[PDB]
Order: sequence, then structure tokens, then C-alpha cells
Amino acid sequence: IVGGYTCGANTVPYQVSLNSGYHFCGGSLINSQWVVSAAHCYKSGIQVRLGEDNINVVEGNEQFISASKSIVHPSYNSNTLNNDIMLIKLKSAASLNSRVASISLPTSCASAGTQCLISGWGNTKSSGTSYPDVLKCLKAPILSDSSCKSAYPGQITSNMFCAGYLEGGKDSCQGDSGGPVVCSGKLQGIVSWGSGCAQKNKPGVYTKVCNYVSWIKQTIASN
Ligand SMILES: [Ca+2]
Repeated sequence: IVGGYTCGANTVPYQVSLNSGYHFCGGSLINSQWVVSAAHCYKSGIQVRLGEDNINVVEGNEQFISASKSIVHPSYNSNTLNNDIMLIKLKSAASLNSRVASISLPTSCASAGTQCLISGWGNTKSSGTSYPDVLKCLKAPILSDSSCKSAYPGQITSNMFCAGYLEGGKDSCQGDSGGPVVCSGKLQGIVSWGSGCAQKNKPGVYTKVCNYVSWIKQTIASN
């Protein structure tokens, strides 16, 4: 997160870290046994870390659970990042408490102008490199589809939306991938892509979660 703020320990209790020997992507806990992330975050050997604040210090509220299965969306296109969504099933159920909690899936899609909360442990610089130890947060609005399409002509599908600031300075970044965009108490987006981070006229592009709720519910009910 570029231009964000320190969230505060466990104030984003649905945020997870995906770890393959090192933090590499974010995700969101949607019930005791399932996490949603980005399909471009796929790898083998995922451990899901819940209840994290400082990802480099064991502070006492963590739960570390290995993934039993990953399921990339059937229509994921790694070239265009269309359908950039994946489900991760935990080998055992997390214990839900005040520091580890699930986020609701949307019943209705979110609207332009809504302010959302984006969070993660990704890069905090626009062209330099600095990765934080503690979770960072960003408030950012959903942009109109016409502005999104103007920023990235020929690149935006109906499964994507833009959020952020056309003037630049505030955005998600590498390492935040897979993490949440929460609007009005619902998981509406997944950190997906962008040209650089926090560049002028290049806002963040997010997987539109409300298009996937049927697939998520059916997949959970079957695995
Ligand atoms: Ca920790």
C-alpha cells in the first residue's frame, strides 16, 4: 500500500497473509475453512496466516494453517487477468474470535463513489522499494467505469473495476495482490493489477467479486 496508514493490530480481522516460505500475497477469510485470493497468486505449498499484524514477529494471536486445496477460477486468463480469483481451502477450520473473523460476500455490486478499505503488506513506495512488517490500510473510492476504461483502454472487462486516485500518490501495490477491498461491510474487490503503483491516471484495478458469488457458494458447497 502506497500512501496509506498503519491499520492497527487485528483491526482488519479477515485479512490473511499467504506464505510460501515468505509473505507473497494477501487474501480474505470468508468462513472458517475458506479464503478468497487472486488467481495470479497461485502457487503450490501455501500456508495461510491469520491473525497477523507484524508478519515477521510471532505476537501471539496468529493461526497458521496449511492449504489443503487451491481452486483457480475456471475462466482465469493470466494474460488479461480476466477472472483473477481463486479459492483456498484450509486443512483445518480456523477458530473465529475478535482477531480472526470472516468477511461477508456481497449480495449486490458496489457503486461508483463508494469509499472502500484496501489493506495489505505490499510495497509502500511508488518507484522505490520498501515492504512493511505491519499491516497497512488505504481508503479509496470506486471510480466510474467510464474513467476506468479511459485509464486502461482496451483492457477493462466487466469483471474488473477501478478504485483510487487519478492524481496518484495513493494505491495498492505488489505484495497486496489477492487482498481485500471492503465496501459497506462486504468483500467487493480483490487486489489484481495496475500500471505501476500510485501513478497519475493509472488507478488500481480490482476483481469484481459480486460477479463470482454463485461460483463461490457452489464451490464451497461441494468441496
Ligand atoms: Ca505475526
